[PDB]
Amino acid sequence: VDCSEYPKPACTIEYRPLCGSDNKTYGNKCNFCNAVVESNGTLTLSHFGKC
Amino acid sequence: ISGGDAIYSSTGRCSLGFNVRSGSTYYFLTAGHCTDGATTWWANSARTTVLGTTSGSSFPNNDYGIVRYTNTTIPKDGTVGGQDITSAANATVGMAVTRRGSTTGTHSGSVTALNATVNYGGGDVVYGMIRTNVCAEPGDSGGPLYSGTRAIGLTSGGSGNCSSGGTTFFQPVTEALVAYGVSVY
Repeated sequence: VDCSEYPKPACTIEYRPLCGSDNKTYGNKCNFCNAVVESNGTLTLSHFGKC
Repeated sequence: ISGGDAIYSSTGRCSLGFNVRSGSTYYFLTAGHCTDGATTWWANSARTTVLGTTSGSSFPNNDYGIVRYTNTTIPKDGTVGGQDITSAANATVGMAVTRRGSTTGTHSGSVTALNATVNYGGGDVVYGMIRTNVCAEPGDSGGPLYSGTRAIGLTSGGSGNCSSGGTTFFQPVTEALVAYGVSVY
């Protein structure tokens, strides 16, 4: 997952989970990538699917 | 099964918008971004219960899709959860609305703007959207937005969340009902 096109002011909300390095399950990649931005790039992908 | 209930494609999970029909043919509406690239739809994550197949999909630009029921025994309730739905209507600024999704459940709020343009990026732009202060989260896509017994919109996308609050955009359902020649019941 690449978060270069982020941040994005909106995200569609279908469920396709990703597990972040903060042990939080993000509902989809747009959500995950916006958070990465908000973390100023400290948040990373740990694995695909739920944490 | 009814509006707000979870629906699974081969890609992920969305929510059923409203059960609709044309003559004696039953369909169900949901978000276009959910029907885009999906063929079959199931009622569970196990994929053991089939709902139907995608018959139409419009996204971006708009955000609706329709799925034809192939399952002949599953109940197809003309409600949202237990909330009967008897007609559809146009959103209005200040209108009090309620959304139901498979992730967050039911949440209420109000219409804060109409004919909004939402840019989801990469050329995915949708127009004529209803803006609201209702929250919604991943999995809620395609769920109904209603006002009493009136169908209003289909959940498309937005920002924030139900904990800290947020903004959600909806596709007017009147436009989807008209494109497909279907109607709520």
